[PDB]
Amino acid sequence: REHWATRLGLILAMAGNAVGLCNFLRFPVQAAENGGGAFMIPYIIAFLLVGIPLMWIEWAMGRYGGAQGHGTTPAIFYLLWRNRFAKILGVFGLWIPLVVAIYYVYIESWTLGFAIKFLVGLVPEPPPNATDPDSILRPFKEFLYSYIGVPKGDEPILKPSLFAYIVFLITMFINVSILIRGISKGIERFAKIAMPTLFILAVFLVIRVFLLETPNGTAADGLNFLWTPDFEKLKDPGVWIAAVGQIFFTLSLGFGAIITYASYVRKDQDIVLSGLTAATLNEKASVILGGSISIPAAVAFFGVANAVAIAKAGAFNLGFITLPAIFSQTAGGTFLGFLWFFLLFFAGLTSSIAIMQPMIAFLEDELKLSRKHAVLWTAAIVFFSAHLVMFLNKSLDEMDFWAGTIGVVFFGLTELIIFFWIFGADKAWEEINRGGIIKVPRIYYYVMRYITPAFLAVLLVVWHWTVWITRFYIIGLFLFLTFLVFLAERRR
Ligand SMILES: CCCCCCCCO[C@@H]1O[C@H](CO)[C@@H](O)[C@H](O)[C@H]1O
Ligand SMILES: CC(C)C[C@H](N)C(=O)O
Ligand code: NA
Repeated sequence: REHWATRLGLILAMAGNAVGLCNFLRFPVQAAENGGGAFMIPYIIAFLLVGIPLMWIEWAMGRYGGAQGHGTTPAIFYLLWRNRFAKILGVFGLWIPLVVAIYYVYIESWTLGFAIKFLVGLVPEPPPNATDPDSILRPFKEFLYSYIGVPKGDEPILKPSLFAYIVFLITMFINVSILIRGISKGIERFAKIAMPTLFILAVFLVIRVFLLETPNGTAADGLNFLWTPDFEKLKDPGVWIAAVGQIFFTLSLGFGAIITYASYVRKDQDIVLSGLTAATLNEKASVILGGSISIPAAVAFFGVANAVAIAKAGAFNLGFITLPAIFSQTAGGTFLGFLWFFLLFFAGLTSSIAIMQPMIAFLEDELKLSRKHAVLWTAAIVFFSAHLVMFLNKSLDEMDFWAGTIGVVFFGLTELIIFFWIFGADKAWEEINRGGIIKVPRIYYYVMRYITPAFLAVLLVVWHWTVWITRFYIIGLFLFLTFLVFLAERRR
C-alpha cells in the first residue's frame, strides 16, 4: 500500500485538499450575506467546536482503516461497526466525493480557460471613461455567458463553447496525470509545488487589493465590514447554519476525502499535530487570504451596501464577472485577473484530485484494480457524468445541494456517531491520540462525544421538472456504487 513520503508533503497535500475553489468563491459570498464580522465569530466558534474535532476524527478513521488496507468508508464503517447498514452508509463516502467531482472539475476548467484567455489578453475591453458600472460589468457577464453557454430562452439547455469543452478535456487530463502517479509521486509531489505557488499568489492579490480605493470606498472599508463583530446577529440561527456549513465546505469535511488521504498515513505516524497544522493552514488561506480579496475589492469600488448586494448574486458572478471587471479598471488589471484565475485553478486542482482519490482507493483496495485502471475508470465516470452538468442548466445546483450540502453534513454526523458512539468513545479517543507529537486537550473528548453531535443535530433540525433528470442520475450512481460494494463483498 502507498504511503506519504514526508511529513511536510502530507501537510501540504491535506492543506491542498481543503484550500479549494469554495474557499475563494463561496466563502466570501457567505461571509458578506451574513453581515461580515457577524459571520466570522460563529465561523471561528464552529471551527473550534465542529471543524477541529471532526478533522481529527476523519484523520483517525482514515489511518485506522488504512492499517487494514481500506481507505474508503464502506469498509471503514464496517470495521468500526460490523453491520450491513454500516456498509450501506459507507457508500455515501464514495457517492458524495464522486458526485461533487462531476461538477467541481468543470468549474475548475472554467478557471483554467479564463487564466489562458486573461494571460493572452483575450478579454472584453470596456470603453474608457465609463460613468456607469453596467457598461463595464456587461462585457464580462456576456464573456462568462458565452464561455459556458447560458440559455437565451426558456429551455434549460447549456451550450458550452468549443474552447470551454477543450479546456475541460485538458483539465481532466491534468487531474489524471497527477493521480496516475500515485500518492507520493503524484499528489504529494504536486502539493509541494502548488501550495507555495497558491500562497504566493494569494498574498500578492491581497496586497494589491488592499491598495484599491475609489470615491466609493477602500479595501480597508471591506476589511472593517468583514472583521468588526456584531453581537446582535449571534441570536439569529441562520448565521450559525451558514457558519457551520462553511466549516464543512472550507475544511473538506464529510466528503470522504480527508479519510482517504489519511489512509496512507502509516500506523505509527502522527495525526494530531499534522491534522491541526493542515486545518490551520487552510483557515489562514480561507479567512485571511480568500476573505481579503474579492469582498474588499468590491467594497472599494462600490461601497459596503452595493458589495453585499453584489455578493447575493452568487459565487460565480462575483468570481468570474465582478472581480475581473473591477480589476479591468486598474493598471495591469488584465494580468491581475490572470493571477486570480491561476490561483483558483491551482486551488481547484489540489482539491479535485482529493475528491477523486476516494473512488480510486475503493477500486484499488476492494476490487483490486491497478492504480492505472482505477484512475482511468474513475476519470471516465467523472468525464461522462459531467456532460449532464455541462449541458443541463441547474444540474450543478441539484448535485451541489444533495451531495455537496445535505450529504456532507449528514455524513459528518454519521461518521462521528459510528466512531464515537458505536465503535466506542474511549477506543476512538485513544486511537486519535496514538502516536501524536502532541495530545488532544482532554476537553475535546467531551466536545467530540457530546457537544459536536448535539450541535450538528440541533442546527440540522432548525435548518422545475428537469431537476428529476439530475436526481434520477445521481440516485442511479448510488445504486451503481452499492452494486460495486456488493461485488467486493462477494469477492472477499
Ligand atoms: C452521452 C451523450 C454524448 C454526447 C456527446 C457530447 C460531446 C460534446 O460535443 C461537443 O460539445 C461542444 C459544445 O459543448 C461543441 O463545441 C462540439 O462541437 C461538440 O462536438
Ligand atoms: C474538496 C472540495 C469539495 C472542498 C474544498 N474545501 C474547497 O474549498 O473547494
Ligand atoms: Na485545493
